[PDB]
Order: sequence, then C-alpha cells, then structure tokens
Amino acid sequence: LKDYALEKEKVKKFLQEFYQDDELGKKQFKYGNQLVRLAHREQVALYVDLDDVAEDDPELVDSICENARRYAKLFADAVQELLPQYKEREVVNKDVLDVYIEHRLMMEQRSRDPGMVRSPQNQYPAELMRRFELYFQGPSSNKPRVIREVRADSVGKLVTVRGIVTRVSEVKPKMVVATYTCDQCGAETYQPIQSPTFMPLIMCPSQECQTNRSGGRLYLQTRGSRFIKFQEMKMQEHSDQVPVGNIPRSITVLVEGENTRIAQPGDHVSVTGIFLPILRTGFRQVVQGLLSETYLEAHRIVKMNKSEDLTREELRQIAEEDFYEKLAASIAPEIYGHEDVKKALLLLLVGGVDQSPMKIRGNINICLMGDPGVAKSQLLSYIDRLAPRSQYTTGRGSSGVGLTAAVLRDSVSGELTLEGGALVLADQGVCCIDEFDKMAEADRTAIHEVMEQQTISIAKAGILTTLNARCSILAAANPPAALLSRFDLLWLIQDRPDRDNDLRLAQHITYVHQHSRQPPSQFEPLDMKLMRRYIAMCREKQPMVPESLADYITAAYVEMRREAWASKYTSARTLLAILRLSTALARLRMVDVVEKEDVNEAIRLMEMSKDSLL
Amino acid sequence: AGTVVLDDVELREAQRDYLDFLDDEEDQGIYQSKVRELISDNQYRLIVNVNDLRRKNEKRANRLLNNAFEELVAFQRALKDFVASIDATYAKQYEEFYVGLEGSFGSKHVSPRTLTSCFLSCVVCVEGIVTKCSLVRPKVVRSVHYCPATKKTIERRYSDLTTLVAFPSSSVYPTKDEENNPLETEYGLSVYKDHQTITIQEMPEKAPAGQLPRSVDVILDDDLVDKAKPGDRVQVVGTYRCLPGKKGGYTSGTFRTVLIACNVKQMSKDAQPSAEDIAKIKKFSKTRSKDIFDQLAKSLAPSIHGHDYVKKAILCLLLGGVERDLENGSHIRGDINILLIGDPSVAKSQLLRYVLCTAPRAIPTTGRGSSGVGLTAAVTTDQETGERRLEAGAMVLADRGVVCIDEFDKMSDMDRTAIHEVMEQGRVTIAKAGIHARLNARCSVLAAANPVYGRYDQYKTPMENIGLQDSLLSRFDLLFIMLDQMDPEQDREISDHVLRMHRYRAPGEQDGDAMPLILATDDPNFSQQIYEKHDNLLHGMVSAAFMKKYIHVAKIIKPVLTQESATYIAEEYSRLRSQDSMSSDTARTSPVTARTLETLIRLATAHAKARMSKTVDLQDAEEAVELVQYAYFKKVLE
Amino acid sequence: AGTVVLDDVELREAQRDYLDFLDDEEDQGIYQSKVRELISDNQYRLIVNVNDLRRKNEKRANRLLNNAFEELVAFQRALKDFVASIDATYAKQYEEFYVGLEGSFGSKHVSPRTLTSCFLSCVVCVEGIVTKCSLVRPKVVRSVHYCPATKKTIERRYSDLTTLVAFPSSSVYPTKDEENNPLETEYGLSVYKDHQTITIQEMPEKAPAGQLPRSVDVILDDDLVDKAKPGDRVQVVGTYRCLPGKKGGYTSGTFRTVLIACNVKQM
Amino acid sequence: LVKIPGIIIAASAVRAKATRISIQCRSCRNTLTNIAMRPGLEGYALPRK
DNA sequence: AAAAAAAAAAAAAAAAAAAAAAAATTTTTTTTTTTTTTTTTTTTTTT
Ligand SMILES: Nc1ncnc2c1ncn2[C@@H]1O[C@H](COP(=O)(O)OP(=O)(O)O)[C@@H](O)[C@H]1O
Ligand SMILES: Nc1ncnc2c1ncn2[C@@H]1O[C@H](COP(=O)(O)OP(=O)(O)O)[C@@H](O)[C@H]1O
Ligand SMILES: [Mg+2]
Ligand SMILES: [Mg+2]
Ligand SMILES: [Zn+2]
Ligand SMILES: [Zn+2]
Repeated sequence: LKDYALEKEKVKKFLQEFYQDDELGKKQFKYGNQLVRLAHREQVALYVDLDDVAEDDPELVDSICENARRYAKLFADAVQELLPQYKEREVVNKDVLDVYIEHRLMMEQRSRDPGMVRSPQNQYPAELMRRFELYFQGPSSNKPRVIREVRADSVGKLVTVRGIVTRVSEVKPKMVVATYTCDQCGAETYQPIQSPTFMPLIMCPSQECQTNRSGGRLYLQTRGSRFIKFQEMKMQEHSDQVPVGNIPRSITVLVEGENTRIAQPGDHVSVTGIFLPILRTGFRQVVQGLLSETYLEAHRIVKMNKSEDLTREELRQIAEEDFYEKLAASIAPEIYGHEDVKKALLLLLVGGVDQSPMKIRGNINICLMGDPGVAKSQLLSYIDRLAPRSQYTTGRGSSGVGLTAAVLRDSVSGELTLEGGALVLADQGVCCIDEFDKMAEADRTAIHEVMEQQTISIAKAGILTTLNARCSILAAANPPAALLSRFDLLWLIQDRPDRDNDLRLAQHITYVHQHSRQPPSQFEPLDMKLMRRYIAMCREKQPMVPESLADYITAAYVEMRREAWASKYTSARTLLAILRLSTALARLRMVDVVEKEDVNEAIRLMEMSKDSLL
Repeated sequence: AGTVVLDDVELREAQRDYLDFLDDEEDQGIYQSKVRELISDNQYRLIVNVNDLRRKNEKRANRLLNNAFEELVAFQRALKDFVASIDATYAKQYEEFYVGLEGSFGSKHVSPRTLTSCFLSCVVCVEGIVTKCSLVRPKVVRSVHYCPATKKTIERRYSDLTTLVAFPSSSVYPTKDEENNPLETEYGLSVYKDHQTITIQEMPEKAPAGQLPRSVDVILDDDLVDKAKPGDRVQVVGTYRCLPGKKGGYTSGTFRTVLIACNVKQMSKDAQPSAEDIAKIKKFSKTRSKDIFDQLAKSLAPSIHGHDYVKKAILCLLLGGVERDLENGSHIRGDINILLIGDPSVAKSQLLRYVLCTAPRAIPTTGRGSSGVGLTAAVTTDQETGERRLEAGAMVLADRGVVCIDEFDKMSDMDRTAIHEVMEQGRVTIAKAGIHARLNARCSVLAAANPVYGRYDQYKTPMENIGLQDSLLSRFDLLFIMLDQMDPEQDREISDHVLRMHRYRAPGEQDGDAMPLILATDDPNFSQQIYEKHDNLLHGMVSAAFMKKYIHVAKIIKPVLTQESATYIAEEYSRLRSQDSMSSDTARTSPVTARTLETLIRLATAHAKARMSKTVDLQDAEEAVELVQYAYFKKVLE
Repeated sequence: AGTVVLDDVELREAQRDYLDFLDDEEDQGIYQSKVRELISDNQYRLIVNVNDLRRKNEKRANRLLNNAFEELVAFQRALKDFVASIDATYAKQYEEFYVGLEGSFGSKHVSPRTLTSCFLSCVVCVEGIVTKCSLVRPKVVRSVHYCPATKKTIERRYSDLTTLVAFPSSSVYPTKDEENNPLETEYGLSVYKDHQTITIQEMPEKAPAGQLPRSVDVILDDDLVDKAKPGDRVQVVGTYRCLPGKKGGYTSGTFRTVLIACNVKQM
Repeated sequence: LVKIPGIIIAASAVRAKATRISIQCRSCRNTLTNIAMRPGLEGYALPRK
C-alpha cells in the first residue's frame, strides 16, 4: 500500500537523472539516451537495470521484486510520459502501426475540445500507443532460484532462473488490443486483451451509435489492432541441481516482443522474469478455489555456458606461432597424452570452409576407434561441453526420433508441429556420438546421410520432410570400410602397456585425483570461455587455396593413393579431407590463404591417423 | 457482520488440552523442544506423535482420530498460541501453523484397498506407491486489487472450502469496483499457496495377486507439494473426506472421496540415519584405527563364511570413493562396481540380498526382469497435454545408491551396452524429439553372474569362462571369480557355519513356532551397542545398527590422497600393466587399463574412509593394491 | 470472509482531519472540553458546531454537508478514537459514538416544503412542528442465542441498513442450529436500539397562506427517540435519503424519502 | 427378489454413496438435515425453494 | 334560563393506486475415461 503517483515520480527521477561511465569515463545519461532513441522509434525494447536502480534506491528495487508487474507498468507509464519531452525530430513512420498511431493522435487533436471532460472509456488504451516495451534486468544481489524451488510464494515476484531450453514455439502474432470498426458511426472500438482468450464484441459503444439507437454492429479488424511477437518455450532444470532421485523439472516461459528469437532448444539460458499465474477456468476442478497454472513472463533472457553470445595481449597470443599447439593442448587437459587426437578435435571444432561452386560441406568428421578406457568418452564429453552448439548421444538412450525429428502436438494453438532431435539441435554445430558401433542400423544410416548431405530425409507415415543437419560428427567406437570410407578421420587408440608411459599416465591421473586439476605444465591451459571465443573468431576467417598449392596437393594425393593401393582406403574423399583440414589450419592461423604448412600438417594428421590403423 | 461464536465449550476444552499437551516443561520436554526446533528451522508444520497424544490424553487422541477436521483446527490454534508464547514475532510471520501426525494408528492404518467409507472424516494413515503427481499450481487464498480510478486498494479472502459447502459469493473473483471501475490484481501482494494432487496405489507386493489395483486421491497443500514423485513408496497421514460436487438440482448418491494429507513421509526411512552414538563412533574410530577395516569386513556378512576379499570389496563399495569434479566440469566417478562371477551356491546372491537389506537406496534388478527403459530412464507422452515427460528408471532411482543386478551375465547385450554410461560417468542421456534430458544416476553396480557352461571350468582361461567382452569387463572395477572349492577342510568349515546358522533361534521371541506369512501393526519400512552379544550358536562382530550408523558417518568423510600413497599407487599400476606382474600359468581376469588405476585410487579412498583417516595413506594404498592383485588374476591349472 | 479495504485515501484523510479538529487543545480546547463534558455526563452523542467546523477546515465542512453518510461515519470513527484516547474504558463501554450537527447552514437550512430531492444524501436542518409521533420500538442490533442441545452460544449482528441495499441474508433471525436444534434467545444479553418515527410539518404561520402543508418523515434512534412530542416546534438536523423499496422485479421509480435525524432541538 | 448364478468378470472400486445428506440454503444458511436417500442406483432432486 | 334547531365532530365503513408477495424443471453439453486401430519401433528366430 503505497502512493503510486509518488512511485511514478521516483522512477521518472531515476530515468531522467541516472548516469554512468559506460563509455570511456563519459557521463552520458544512459537511460536518457535510451529514451531519446525510444522517442525517435529507433529502439523497441528498454532494459532497466535493477542494479542501477539499487545504486541509489535499494528499497525501490525491493518493492519492484516484491511486485514486479505493477512496477513494470509504472516504469512503462513513466517512459510513455517522458518520451514527448525527449523527442527531437519527426518519426519516419516505420510501419503501418506507426501510421495508425499518427492518424489517431492527429484526429484526437482535431476533435480535442481540451476543456471537455471525456468518459474514461472514451480514450486510447495506453498499450495501443506504445511501440515500445520495458523489461527488468534482475539485480545481481538476487541469487538465481531453481525451477523446483520457485513456488507460490514467488507468484508476482521477479525471479531469475537458469536452465536448458527443451522446446520453443515459433513466433506467432498474439493480439494485445483488438480493434473494431462500426458499420454505422465510423468510430473505432478497442478491446485490450489480458485473458488467454476473449469474446469478440458485437455492438458498438460509440457515443454516436448510442445516441442514434442504431444497431451499431462492429467488425473485428486485424489492421488497426495491435499484435506482439509471441513465443512459448519450456526451460528445464540443469542436471547438477536436480534432487538425487528426481528427474529435472520444467517451467513454461512466455516470451513476447523483442525477447523472441533469442532462445532455441538446447540453449543454456538464464531467464529473469515475473512468475505469474493463469486462471484455469473451464476445467471441472477437483478442488474448489481459483486454482491456476503458472508460467514465467520473460523480461531478460541471456545465454549461458556454451550458449554464450579483444585486448592487445589477446591479439599477441593469437598471432603467436605456437597458438595452434596451445589450443590443441588446452582441450581436456585432465586427459594425458593424445596430443594428436586433441589437435584433430580442435580441427573438428574449427571446421573447414563450406563451398558451393553442387555444395561441398566444409565440416570435419572424426571417429575415435579405440580400446576400452582410453578417454574416448571423456573427450566426447569435453567437446560436448566446449562447442557452442553441441549435442551428446550415448548409445541407444537417444535413438531414432532422438536423433531425427518427430511430429508432436503443439500447445499454443494445437496441431502437428515438428520437433528436432539431437542432429537438428546440433545443426551447424557438433554431435558427439559415443558408442557409435553399437548404434542401431537406422540411426547409423541417418548419421551416414548427415555426414555427406547435411540433411535428414524423413518419409515416415506422419512425417515427410528433409531436416537440415549441418553438424560435424565426433563419433567413438571400439573394434573397417563401412566407417573408413565415410569418416574424414578414423583414429585408432590402442593402450599398449609400457613401463615409462604407464608410470607417467599414473602420475598424471593421481595428481588429477589429488588436486581436482591437471598437473601444471609450461603454459596454463586456456579456459572454456577463451577457447570458445577463439574458435568462433576462427570460424569467420574463410581462407582460399592458391593456384600454387594445386601441384603440391595433387602430388601428395597421388603419393598417398599409391601407398594405399600397394599396401594390403584412399579416394577423392581423402583429398577433400586434406583440403578441409588445411583450410581449418589456415583458419586457426588467421590467414586468408592456405599455405604449405597447412597442407603439411593436414598430411601429417592423415598419416598418423592411418598409422594408428596399423 | 454475522453469527460469530461467543463461547464454545468443546472448542475451549480441545484447545486447552492441546496447549497443555504441547507445553512440556514439567514433562520431558519433547514437544517444547520440537516447537523450538521448527522455530529455528523456519517452518510452520509440527509432527505430533499420536502415541504421545494418546499416552498423555486418551480422550483427545480418540477425538482427534475420529473427528479430525475441527480437532485439527483446535490443535492448530493451540499450536499458534504456543508458538506466539515462545516468540510472537515469528508467530506473526505465518498466518497459520499445521499439525501433521505420525506414530502408530491402530485401525486407522489402512491401504488404499482398505480405505472405505467407515473412515470418512477420521484421521487415516495410508502407505502406498505414487502413480500420478500433478503440477504444483498456486491457489489464491487472499487477492489484492487496485482501482486506478479511485486509488483504492482491496483485499478479497477465499476460504479453503475443499471439503466444505462452497457458495459462489465466496469464490467470486472481483474485477470491477462498486461503480464499475476496472480493478487490477496486484500479484506481488496477493497470497497464493502451492497445491498438488497425487494418487497413492496399493503396493504391488502387498496387494492381492489376482485382482486389479486400488488407488486413492491425495490433496497436498503448501509444504507438502513436492515431497513425493511417481513410483515412490510413501506414507500419507490425513483426513479422509468427501468432495462436494457442483451446484445442481439433481444428484446421485455418489460422492468423490479424497485424502487431505496432513503429513507425507518417505518409505525410505532407512535412507536417513544422538550424542551418545556420535561419541561411540568417535571412540570406535580412534581406538583400533588399523584393524577397524578388517573387523568391519568380517562383520559385514556374518551369515556367509569365508569370502574375506569379496566382503572387503563390498565394504569398499558401500563406502564409495571420492568423486573429482574438476574446474572444467569434467567428472571422475567415485562409485565402485563389483562383479561376482561365481560357481553355483557360493553365496553371491546372498551377498546381493545383504547389500539390498543394508545399503541405503539399493535397487534389486534381475537379468531379464529389467530391460532397457525399465532399467534406465525413459521418455513418454502425457497423453493429456501431448507433451513429453521423463520417467526415472532403476538406476535413476538408485542414484547415490547401489543397483544389485542378479544374473547380470544373462542380460541382453542391448541392456549391457545401455548401462555403460551409468557405470562410467553415472548418468543417463535420453532424448526424444520433444524432450532431451541428462539424468543423474551415480549408482554403484553389484552384479552376480554365473560363468558360461554353468560351472567355472578352471582349465579354461578366465576370459573364456566369463562370457563378457573386455569393454564390458573394464566397466567393473573389481571382478571376483568365486569358485566352489572342493577342499574337505573348507567344506567342514562351511558345513559347520551353515548348520549353526540353521540351528540359531530368535532370543525369547521364538520357542518352536513357525514364522508367519500387516496393517495390524505399524509398517516396519516407515517405523521411527558396538558389538553383538557373543552368542555361541552364531559365533561358535560389530552390531548391525552400529555398522549402519558408522558407515553412514564415514561415507561423508573425504580423505585426500597423500604424495606417498600416490607414488606407491603409480608404481604398482606400472607394474600391473607390465607383463612381469603376472607369472606363467596365471591369466588376467580383466585387462588392466587406466580404469584399474582409478579402481586403485577409489579402493584406497574407501579404506581411508573406513578408517575415517582424512588422508589416504600407504596402508590404504597397499590394501587396495593387494585386493586388485587378488581380483585381476587367476591361476589356470592343467 | 470478504472484501476489506486497506488504503482508503479519502477515509484516512477524513479521519485525520476530524481528529485534528476534535483535538482543539491549542484551539482553546472547545471541543476537548465538550468531549470531556459528554464523558462525565455519560453521553455518546457529540454535537458539533458546523460554523466552527467550517472555520477550522472549510473543505471538511463542505464535504460533510454534501456527503452525509461517509463523512459522518468518518467523524464518528474520529470521535470514538478521541474518546478512547481521553478515556479507554468509556470508549469500550460505548460501541459507536454519534455526531450531530449544529450552527448556520447557508443553503441546507430548509423547511418541509423547500426540502426537495436536490438535498438527498446531504445534511439538512429542517424546521417544523411535529404532527405525529410513533411508539418507541426496539430494533435488535445484536441478538444472542443459546442452544440447549449443544450448550453453544451464538451472537448474530445486524447492520444499520436503513437507507442501504439490504438482502434477506442480513435480516434473518436464527431459529435453529445447523443440526436443526431449536435455539432460545437471551433477551438480557441481546443488544437493542430504540427507534421512533415522527412527522415534521411546515409551521402554519410560515406556510404560504391558503395552501395545504408540506410534511416530511423523520427517523430518530437511540438517545434521540423521545426528544419531541406532537405539537413541538422542533429543528431536526439530519441526513435526507431515499428509503429502499421491497424486493420487487418491477419498479415504478418512486422512492419514499426520509430524514435520518442526527440532532433534535426545541425552542 | 431373485436368486441367480453367475460369474463376476469385473468389480469396480468401492466408492461412497450418500445415505443421508444435509442441504443448506445459500441465502439464509438454514439446513434441511437428514434427507433419506433411496438405496441402489437412484438420484435425488434437491428442493427448489 | 330552558327548549329546539343547526352544525360540528368523532368514529366507523368502504373502495381504489400503488406496492408487495408468490410460484417456478427440463433439456442439452461437455468432460473424462476407456477402448480400438494404425503405424513405427523393438525384439526374436532362422539361415
Ligand atoms: N590418457 C589418459 N589420461 C588421463 N585419464 C585417462 C586416460 N585414459 C583413460 N583415463 C581415465 O580412464 C577412464 C576411462 O576412460 P573412458 O573414456 O571412460 O573409456 P572409453 O574410452 O571406453 O570411453 C576415464 O575416467 C578417464 O578419466
Ligand atoms: N560360504 C557360504 N556361507 C554360508 N552359506 C552358504 C555359503 N555357500 C553357500 N551357502 C548357502 O547356499 C545357498 C546358495 O543360495 P544363493 O546364494 O542364493 O545362490 P548362489 O550362492 O549361487 O548365489 C544359500 O542359501 C546359502 O545359505
Ligand atoms: Mg565410452
Ligand atoms: Mg542365484
Ligand atoms: Zn458505432
Ligand atoms: Zn433460505
């Protein structure tokens, strides 16, 4: 119970006189500039930082957290009232809604009669004239909650949760303010929408129609009405924060406006937003009372961990001649040895360069075939955690529709939508397929098609589509033409006992068990964040093969093909592999031209991978 | 205003009796201490023992168990008054306090099949298995509204009429002011309580074999919502009532009955564990810190003779190693996997059943009785919302526990391959297009396999006698070949032990009678001395309960490898990999990989935990080395 | 339960202003002395001079005159709070402390003829002669019942819905228990309020000559019932309101009006 | 009254059928306790006034 | 000052204007639950 006029004045003071040094120690009035852009219509969403609010008024932040929707509306009204005094020039009428807004304001000014008192139902709804949205960036003090722990005590509260996106619908038009036009009076009726559904109006309430006592039927218009991009996603508990014997819990997040098209399935997302109910009318409730479903009205969605979205010394380390070896070493440092396999996995992460002269994929596929207990699954899991877009499939737990897509009954409307499996979620990413050799034949055929065509051609009963799965494949198996012909690299890992090697491995593993970290080396291994940043910086560095390298590459190919022919499998795929591996090496070296060193390292990797087969 | 109550003799008597029962200073003080405990823990429900209530006041016990609603109302009023007396500032925080019950209910302890009309309005205790667990929905009990036109704020109060007659005026949610101004509901100020509905089914083992199951619907209000999940065995105590229908000029006699749970408790009363016992454990650890491990090993399975190394390994399993969660999220498992590959009638199955009875969260699985989705996680569709849901399997349930896989060898290769991830990294990664999940199952596997041909042919190598591939065997950190040795002396020992155990009789409880073939007495699974007395007929031995408590306390301790033990283990592992570690005529029972070094580290940590060492020393390392040496080699005769 | 107001800004402001006016200690304690005098005399109706009220706060005076029921309720709450502050036991003894008005009413001072519908829900000071009176009847404001079968004692309260929407639920006198146990009313414990109805006619020497006289019905309650008898030239200060009709289904739109007297004076 | 032989091929769960009901008026809250329900498969039409 | 006539009043009987009281089950819908069918997926057997 507080004076909302006073609260509105407080938020207005904050917005108008808050400042920070975000730009090289220059007081710039952050939210003032944002308001300027909002008035100019160059910005749709405004993200208020509750950390900034608390910098001066912590109790206001507490009030917002205790009752966010109310204070969300208060901030929206404050911005609405502030826009005119920040407006500096005329809007360019970005869209049809802007045209409608200007027309309505113009004719309201025309029929103003300023002194006349207008009925409350005789004005434009506030949401009908916004063209902007206001969301809250949760305070840093608020520790993130857990989907299971967010309960009725948090209803109406600004909670921040973290989880995996298991599903997200496609952006749909959700009506905010329905508009109607009458067949008698030429006046517009408006119906703001708060319930999940609504009943369209029949008769017109316009003063003219009421006076004339005409029929005054009115027709619903999608033109003057106001819509907002609407998405419905489901976030899931992280594995590390589920109870002992419990399966992770899922929360329905509703995203609207500029927050849509930020989170896709499989992303690690931290969602700040308001926990709210939805009345459960209709259902013959078992228990009397106003029981209601729940959801999270999203305000700020951020990508976490691998889903995440430089300094002179950083550029120095990139330029350093040993940068490639540093990156190859930093991958899974707790796993001893396997320097060459680490280099191969780094190349798989970086990728080659896609060419569409007939489109030839630039992905690198690697299959670690090996003896039991040789870190195959450990490296697969490390890549799964590292690669920004990655999926992990162990055996037949995720088989069939777990790899491909399936038709599932949608919820926002109710219909057969298409949900993507592991391969789809790994699209333009990595799929780590452990226990490859034990996989079902159908899944193996699907992986075969994905490794070459980058697609999944499903023609089952309920589904007939061609999914796009542009994912590199890092498979693991234990002891072959059926795999050597296809996979870009086939790497054999045999653990042959040896006194010195086993002693070193035992020392390494014992130190790991002691200090929960890899033994110190000459160079500190790079963090997952830095590694992902460098990998991404390498992705957008497409180099090209000079005409000079043609002779050298052809000579190498013919030589290796002679070796394969003489010995007791080489093909054009071998030369393609050399090309894409060399391009990946060039990407890592930050050059636009593939070089002799690149081709040399490609051939060395191929030679050692094949030597592993013997 | 309406018809308030001026004075009520029965209510006053009930509240006075309950306040007297709760105020315990002239008495022992149990419930005063319990109220202080809940105040300290910031809760608003007290668990009151029906046995204590009956002891102090028979009349109040009968009244509470026969007319629960108003009696529980009076009890909760007394509870709030008592909490205010102890500290009013905390009593003001919570609107109401709740009274759950426990203890023994004579005829009110029933199964969903036996919960009939006779128990309507009474307090009942029902033990069963959860089948359905709806979502936790907020139910509004006090709604705050704001009128922008008049700046007024209003509060609407809705009574919990779940089982009482409700009229529409009670449930009318306000939307317009008196003069039809729009009202905006303030969610941040309104009050909601979590509400859930579950279903409790007659336990499959206790239900009659012939007929179909019987179930009961249970309403859980705040503080009792996420206490149970489908498939769990739980005890729910609450009032069995009738749910009102809906307004209608016609009605059939039928009524929909439910159970408003006042408390819910896990069947896994064994999943959880005094200063006397704590000091006893401290002295036991301190006194004989070297032979404590051996004494525990020998006392582990008293009814099974011999198998010293097998029992040592089982103790190491029950203790578990120390997991290593690295700075990069990498995971090194701490659980320990044992495969008893053995000749018929060598007590491997009995060891499995011992671990079932002893260890917390032990799940019994069989070769072909738990296939695929039943053994690991699964994905299904709700069939009502058309949405995909996870379903925990045997190992997901056994997370932070043990899975006893009898007849492991006769599992399909599909299932055995599916179990690889659980064995290695302790999780199940399952995905269908709709939903992908990474469930945690950090379980330890105790498998009981018989060799190909039925009986272990000692002339053939262990690789041949074990019909399993090296990739699978590497999963099991310890592999014990348990032969039915034909030594007459050991035969004498075993026969004497068996006959002594068969001759044993219960002390006093039995005198020549027959063991009987449950609702009459409280259910043991839910029921609330260092050494055994040296009976000559059982010994010719640490107590079971003290062993349980000591293992529980020693599980938490996290010993850290010391440099000396690390060097010793590394040298021994190098030798084990080397060829010289095995002489002629000895064959490896399982290939030695880095998995075996992890086995050594885990076994040494388990030994250090048995000793509560806080450091894994050369003693522990040597014991682990010796056990691995015994387990990983076999001498093949010609 | 039901709707309960939390932040009624107008009610809070009215209570604050009325309590400030009744403080009076710095303002030569006129109303402080009046409250003390009524406390000593064992009275529970304070007569307030509207001229002094207007001098202190013209806003409150206008609000009270033009909105009778709301402002009178706020004034009575403030008076009860003041009476409790001066002496708590007396405040607890008397449930509700009433406020009657006195002084110079610029336009509200009228006669039964000039009293038109423009004064509904306002404070009017009407002069006239009592043409007739009614017997003083007790209306039950709080009934108490005892159930011999269960020894329970219940107490029902009836609100003063004289000029407010009233439903059958509010005006049902319990005669059985929830289990159909006959009740017995405890008349001694029950609370009754005396109520009377009089008729004020325009003074013949003031009425226009040769015309029939104009009358008005006045409702008197506890502590005002027997303040006048037929033939008394009385000044009644009260609230003019429309009396609700019986539950119908068809309404002719005609509403009997009446004056809920808050003060009665003789010559 | 009939005596017949047969075999039971199903048996529904045991539910609660009211033998007496107490109906309370919404307006005056007065009750009409102890209304004798008929036995068997049969319903009761509540009073309208 | 007394008798008769006039009228003046009091009380009782009667007839409308407005208000108040009395009387009131049946048909159709939808939701849940349960079952049946199709296709895909998985499992098992034979070569
Ligand atoms: N070269 C190595 N360096 C460090 N640890 C290793 C090495 N090889 C195996 N390990 C350890 O041994 C275990 C077995 O490896 P894992 O990859 O699970 O077997 P697989 O290769 O069959 O998947 C892992 O826990 C891993 O940490
Ligand atoms: N060493 C032993 N000590 C005690 N009992 C034994 C021993 N060996 C066999 N038995 C007895 O033989 C029976 C074998 O049954 P079980 O253990 O279920 O089969 P298996 O021994 O093949 O696992 C048990 O009832 C057990 O009492
Ligand atoms: Mg593996
Ligand atoms: Mg057996
Ligand atoms: Zn119109
Ligand atoms: Zn009634």
